[PDB]
Amino acid sequence: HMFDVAKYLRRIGVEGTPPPTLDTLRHLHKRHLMAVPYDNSTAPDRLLTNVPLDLVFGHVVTEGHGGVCYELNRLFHTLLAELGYDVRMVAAAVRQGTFGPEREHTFDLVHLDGRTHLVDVGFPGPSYSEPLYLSEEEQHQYGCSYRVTEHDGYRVVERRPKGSDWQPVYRFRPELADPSGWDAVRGTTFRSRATDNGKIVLIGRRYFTVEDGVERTKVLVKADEFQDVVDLILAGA
Ligand SMILES: Cc1cc(N)cc(O)c1
Repeated sequence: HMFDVAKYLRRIGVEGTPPPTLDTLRHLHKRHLMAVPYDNSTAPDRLLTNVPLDLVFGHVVTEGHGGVCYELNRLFHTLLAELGYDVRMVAAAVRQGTFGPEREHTFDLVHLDGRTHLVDVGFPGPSYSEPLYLSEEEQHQYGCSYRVTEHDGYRVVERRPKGSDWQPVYRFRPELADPSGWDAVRGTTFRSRATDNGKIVLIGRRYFTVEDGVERTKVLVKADEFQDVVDLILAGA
């Protein structure tokens, strides 16, 4: 179907058309991550400007499936722009102990009332479920700590759950952000979604959960447990 803001808000469980404020941005970001799972399982059958936005919208919103970073963050960029925000696309290199290709991960920045926020509803692993300030200052979300440090002309998103040291998530160059950047974008299954107070992630057989900053992981053995976790992730919340 054709892109429709109202249909999209309904799909992620947001009522009405809330105003273009920081509180609205936080709510949209968290609802999107809870309702729209990351899922690369059929990413090959949809491969950036040469993929019409309506095809991705149809797959994710109209049909209710998940997607990957250059699908979910591309749709969310469009939604935020239609809702009145100053939104900019930026590419990142993912901590793979080394950082991978320099434009592997695509996400968004929003500039609002003199502050810049990171927006990412399309990263598979444990990462922030509400937008981060673009700041080295430490920020706290559901018991996890976050900061955006500066190292060697890169900003680096770092995360610290309970019982852990600081972990880099990905790194990016803020000055390469682009309001129109989506028009320029060039074997294991990853599936995840946010919960009310954390995130659940399945990579191959490896099941990861974080709740109030407390992490648990298990390599799944049984087929019925595997099926149950897939259903739990893909059902949304
Ligand atoms: C670690 C990872 C990051 C991204 N952006 C995509 C993937 O399939 C895996």
